[PDB]
Amino acid sequence: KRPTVRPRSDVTHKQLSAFGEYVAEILPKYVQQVQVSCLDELEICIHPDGVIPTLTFLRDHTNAQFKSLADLTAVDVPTRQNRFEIVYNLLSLRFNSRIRVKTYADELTPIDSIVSVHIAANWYEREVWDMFGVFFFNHPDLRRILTDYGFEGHPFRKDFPLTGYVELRYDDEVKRVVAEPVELAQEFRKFDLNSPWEAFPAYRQPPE
Amino acid sequence: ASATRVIQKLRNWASGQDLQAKLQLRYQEIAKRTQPPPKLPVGPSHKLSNNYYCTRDGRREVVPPSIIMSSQKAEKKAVTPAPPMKRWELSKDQPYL
Amino acid sequence: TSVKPIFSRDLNEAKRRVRELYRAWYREVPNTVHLMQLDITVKQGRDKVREMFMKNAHVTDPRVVDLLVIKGKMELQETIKVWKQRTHVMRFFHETETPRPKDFLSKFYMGHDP
Amino acid sequence: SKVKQDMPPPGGYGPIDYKRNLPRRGLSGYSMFAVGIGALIFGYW
Amino acid sequence: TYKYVNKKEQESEVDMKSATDNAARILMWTELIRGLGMTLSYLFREPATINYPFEKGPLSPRFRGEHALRRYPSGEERCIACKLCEAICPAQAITIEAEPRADGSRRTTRYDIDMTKCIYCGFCQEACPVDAIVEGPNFEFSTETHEELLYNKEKLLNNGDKWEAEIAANIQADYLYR
Amino acid sequence: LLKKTTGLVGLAVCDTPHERLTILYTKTLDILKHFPKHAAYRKYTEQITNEKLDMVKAEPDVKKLEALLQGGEVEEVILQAEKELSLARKMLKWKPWEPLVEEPPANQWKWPI
Amino acid sequence: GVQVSPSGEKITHTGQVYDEKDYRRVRFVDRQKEVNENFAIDLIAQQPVNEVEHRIIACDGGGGALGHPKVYINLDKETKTGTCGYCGLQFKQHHH
Amino acid sequence: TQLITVDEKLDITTLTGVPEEHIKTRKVRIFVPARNNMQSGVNNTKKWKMEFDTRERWENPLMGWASTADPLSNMVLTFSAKEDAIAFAEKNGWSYDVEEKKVPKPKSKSYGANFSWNKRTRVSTK
Amino acid sequence: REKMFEFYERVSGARMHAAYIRPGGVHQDLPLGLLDDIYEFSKNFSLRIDEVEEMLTNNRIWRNRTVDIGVVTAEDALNYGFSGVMLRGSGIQWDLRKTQPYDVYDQVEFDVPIGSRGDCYDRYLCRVEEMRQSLRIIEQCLNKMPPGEIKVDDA
Ligand code: SF4
Ligand code: SF4
Ligand SMILES: [Zn+2]
Repeated sequence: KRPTVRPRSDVTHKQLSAFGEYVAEILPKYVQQVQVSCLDELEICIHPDGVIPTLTFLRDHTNAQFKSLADLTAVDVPTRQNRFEIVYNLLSLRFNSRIRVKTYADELTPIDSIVSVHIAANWYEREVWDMFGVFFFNHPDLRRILTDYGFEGHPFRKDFPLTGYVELRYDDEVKRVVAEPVELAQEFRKFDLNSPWEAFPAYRQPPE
Repeated sequence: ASATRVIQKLRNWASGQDLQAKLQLRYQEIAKRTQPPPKLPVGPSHKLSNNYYCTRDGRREVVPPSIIMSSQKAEKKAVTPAPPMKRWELSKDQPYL
Repeated sequence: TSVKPIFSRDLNEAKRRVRELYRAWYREVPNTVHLMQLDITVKQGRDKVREMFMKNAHVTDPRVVDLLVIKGKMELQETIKVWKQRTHVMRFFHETETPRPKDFLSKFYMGHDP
Repeated sequence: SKVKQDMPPPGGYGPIDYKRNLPRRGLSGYSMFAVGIGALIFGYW
Repeated sequence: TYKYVNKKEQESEVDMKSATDNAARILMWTELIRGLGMTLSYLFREPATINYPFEKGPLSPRFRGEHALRRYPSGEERCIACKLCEAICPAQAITIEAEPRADGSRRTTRYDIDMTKCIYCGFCQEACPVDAIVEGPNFEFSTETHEELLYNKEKLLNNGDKWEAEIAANIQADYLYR
Repeated sequence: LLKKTTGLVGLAVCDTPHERLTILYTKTLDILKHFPKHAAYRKYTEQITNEKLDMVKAEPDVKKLEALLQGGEVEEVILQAEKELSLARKMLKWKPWEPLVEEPPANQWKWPI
Repeated sequence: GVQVSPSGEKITHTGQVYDEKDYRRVRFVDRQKEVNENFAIDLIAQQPVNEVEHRIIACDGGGGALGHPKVYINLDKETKTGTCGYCGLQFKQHHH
Repeated sequence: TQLITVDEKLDITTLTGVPEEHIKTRKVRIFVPARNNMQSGVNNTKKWKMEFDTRERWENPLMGWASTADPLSNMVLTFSAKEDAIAFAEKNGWSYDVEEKKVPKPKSKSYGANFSWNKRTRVSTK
Repeated sequence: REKMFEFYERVSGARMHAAYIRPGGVHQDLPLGLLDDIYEFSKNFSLRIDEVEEMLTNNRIWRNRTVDIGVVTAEDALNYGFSGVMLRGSGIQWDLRKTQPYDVYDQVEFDVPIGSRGDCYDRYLCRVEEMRQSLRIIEQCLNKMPPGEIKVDDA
C-alpha cells in the first residue's frame, strides 16, 4: 500500500521457518542457532565440527538440494573470542531457494575445507585464507590468491591498516621495484560519521 | 544516406539485407540537442496532511531476526524451503533457432 | 588452558616440522640464487633464512609454530615454482632502506619517534 | 502546471524486429556442381 | 519461458539433395563467399569517423568534466566553505581550509582538488548547496606533469572564470532535472 | 516412446527408469533401517523415500511419473536417489542425531556488537 | 586588487605569499604563479546597498533555484546594513 | 586424542605480519569515548574503543597537506567489552593504557525546586 | 557501444562510470527526447546482430574454434558454482530474472536462451539470443515507461 515501504510476504517467512526447524531437528549435533530475518533469509549457525556434514546434507538431501554454492566469505568481528565468522551462501535451483550457513573460527583453530562438497570452495577458501588468515584443513592447494607475492599479513582483518605497511616504487640505484615503509603525501582523513542519537530503537541493546 | 543508387543496390545485394531502411548513422531522426524545459512531478509524500513520517517510516519497521531455535534460549511431515520450481514452458514465439 | 591442536600435539614434532622446513629452504637457496639472477651470494641468502628462523624462534605455542611452518611452506613453494620474482626475494634484505639506529641520541636527533 | 516528462508517444512505439533474420540466399548445390563440372569439361575440351 | 539456441526439431532425414547441398557448401565455400560479400558491403558504406580535432563528439549538459568554482553575478565567490563537497568526496580528493575574511564573510583559504585522485563523479557538484563547485564540460586539459593536475583555489577560480559562459548555460539547461 | 535427449549435458538417458528408481529407493530404505529409531533424519528420509516409491509404483508412464515427482526429469530423480543413498551412508557414519557437541560462546551470534 | 611583495611575487586573495628566503619559490622559477585577478572581497565591496521598504528582507542570491538557500535578514539596526551570509549582498531599510 | 594443553598468553605477533616497530614501540588506549559536549546524545558512549598513540604529521612541501609516516594513525577498533579489548591488545602484543567508563552521576532533578520559599534554588527568570 | 555510451552520458554525464542507479531509485530523471533516441537506436540495432551472425554462426572456422570446446556438464557446472550463460549453455533452465525477479522483470516478458551442448558455440548463441531478448525488453520498457517521481519520496 505504502509506496515508500518494501512489501512483505509472510509465506516465505513461514516456509523458511519450517525448513529451519527441519534442518535443526535433523542435525542437533552441530546446529547451534536458526534464524529467519525480516528479509526472509534463512541463517543456520553451526559448530565448526559440523561444516562437512551440514554442507553435505544440504547439497545431497532430497528436500534441500542446495547444489549451488553462492559464495563463501568471512567477517572479522574482533570483539568475540572466535573473531572470524565464516558464511556459506547456497542456492537451491530445484526449490528456488537460498540459505546461509554460519560458523566461527579464530586465528589458531582451522576449520574443515569443503572442496570435496563444492569445487568453487577451492578458490573461495584460498581467498578467505589470503584475506583473513583462517587456515583450512584438507585443502588441495591453500595459498595466496589476491595479495602480492610474499605479502606479509592478512589485509581484510579489522586491525590491518587501510593503506598497509609497505609501498612499492622503482629504485634506479638497484634498478628494481622495491618496498618501503609506507609514507603518504596526504594522510587519509578519518571521519567520525556517527550521530550521537540512537537511530533504531528495535536494536537497543540492554545496558551492561 | 548520401550513397548513390548503384552503391546502394551493390550494398543491399552484397549483404542480403535492406540497409537504407536501417542506417547505423544518425542523420536527422534523433532528438534535438535543445529541449523545452521539463516539469518533473512530485512523489506521493508531497501532501500537506495525513503525511506523518511515522506512518511511512519503512526504515524503522526492520526488526531483529526471529530466533527459530537457540542453544541457550530454546510424526510431522517433512518440508522443503519452498514448493518445487514449476517447469519452464517452451517459448510460443520462437522455440528453436 | 586446553585447546585443539592443528598438526602438532606438542613442541617436539612442531620442531621436527621446523627442521624439515629449514632443511628444504637451505636446499633451495643456491637454486634460487642461480635461477633468479640475484646479486647476493649463497652464503648471505642462507644467513637471511637462518635469521628469519631465529626471528621467529622465540615462540613455543605448538599451534603458532604449526601456522608458521605452514606459511613457510607457502613461501618456499612460491619460491620453488617461480612466481615470487627477484624483487620479491630482494625485499627480504631492505638494501634500499636506510636503517634506524636504536640509540637514544640518534632517535632524538631524527625526530619524535620513540 | 502540466508536468512535462520523457514519455512514449500515445500511439506507442513501432515494432522492433529483434528476431534473427538470415536472408536465405544462395544457388542450389546440384546446379553449382553442374556448372562446375560443365566448366571443367569445357576447359578440358 | 525459454527457447533452444542449438537444438533442432526431430530429424530432416538424410536425402541425396541435402547431402549434395552440404557437400557443395563445404566444397565451394558458400558461407565464406557470403561473408566476403557482406564485408564488401561494409567496404562500400560510409565510415563513422569524425574529423578530430576539427569535429567533436556530441555530449550533454550533464557532462562531468574539469572542476571549476563559480561566482554570483555580483562577482562574489559562491563557495561558503561548508565542506560538504569534501565530506561526500568518495576519493577524498578535496581539501578545504577556511577562516573569516577581512569583512567577516565565511570563505575558504584553501580549496584543493586532486585531479589524479578525483573520480569525476559529480558528488561535489550535487552536494554543493550554492552551486559553487561544478564539473564543467572541459576535458581537454591533459598535462605533461603530475603537479599540474594538483589544482588549488586559484586554478579552480581561474577555470570558473574561464568557463562561466558555458557552465552557467549548462546549469540553466539542466537545473530543472536536478 | 523413448526420450531422445535429457536436455542436460553429460546426463545419460535411462531406458529403464522405474526399475532403477525402485532398487535405489529399496536400497535407501534398507540402509535407513540401520539408523536409530529416534533419528529425525531417518524418519524424514523414510517419508520421502516411501512417498516416491509409492508414486513410482503407481505411475507406469514416464512423462506422467516425471510430472508427479516434479523433481525435474526422471534421470535427475535417479541421480537424486543416488545422492540420497550416499548421503544416508554418510549420515550413518557421522551420527548427527547426537546432542550438541559444544556450546558456542555467549556473544558468538550476537549482532550487532 | 593583486599586490606584489618586496620579493616581486604576487599576493593571493588569501594573503598568501612566499618569503624572500623561502626555497619554495623555485617552483615559480622559469614559470608563473597564477593568482585569480578578480578579488571577491573587492567585487562585493563594489556592489551598491539594496534599499528596501521592509523590516525583514529575503535573499536567495537571484535566479531562484540557481542561487543560494533562501534566508531572511532583519534590518533593524539603522547604523549597519544587513549582509547576506551567502552572497554578501547588503540591504538597508528605507525609513523615510 | 584431539585436545592438547597450552599454558601461554596467546601471542600471535609472529602471524599478524605487523613490523616489530609497530608492535613494540606503539601504545594503545582502551576507553569509552567521551560524549561530544556540543551535543547531548549518548549513543557514541556505548562501545569501547582502542586507538593508537599519535605519531608525527608534518606539512607537505608541495600542497601543504598533512603527511604522515605511520600506518596506525586512523586505526580505531570497536569492542563490546573492556575485557575483550584487553584480550585483543594482549593477543596482538600492544602495550595498553585503559581508563574506566566515565558514567554520569545520577542527579536529583526537581521542577518544583525552581520556585522555593526559602532555598537558594529559586530562579529569578524563565 | 559508442552510441549507447552517448545514452549513458545523456543520463548521467559519464560515459562509463555513471553512479546513476542509487539506493532509492536513480539520481536524475531522463532528459526529453531520450526515449525517442533510444527507440531510434533499438529499431536499427537488430540488423547489426544479424550481420555479426553472418560473419560467425555459419562460418566453418568459427564453428571449428567454438564447437566441442570447453564442454561443461550440468552437474559439473552446478558443483563448480557457475552461473548465468554457463548454466544455460550446459542446459540448466535457470535465470534470476525469471526465477527470483527484481524491479519489473516479472512485468516484462522475454525468453531464456538454453544451450544443449555446453560448448563455446552454444554459449555464444546464448549470448546473442540474450542480446535479442534484451532488445525485446527494451521495446517493452520504452512502451510501458510510467510517469511519476524519480527517487523514493523519503528525504
Ligand atoms: S567528482 Fe571528483 S572531486 Fe567531486 S566528489 Fe567526485 S571524486 Fe570528489
Ligand atoms: S560544498 Fe560548495 S559551498 Fe560547500 S565548501 Fe564545497 S564548494 Fe564550498
Ligand atoms: Zn543572498
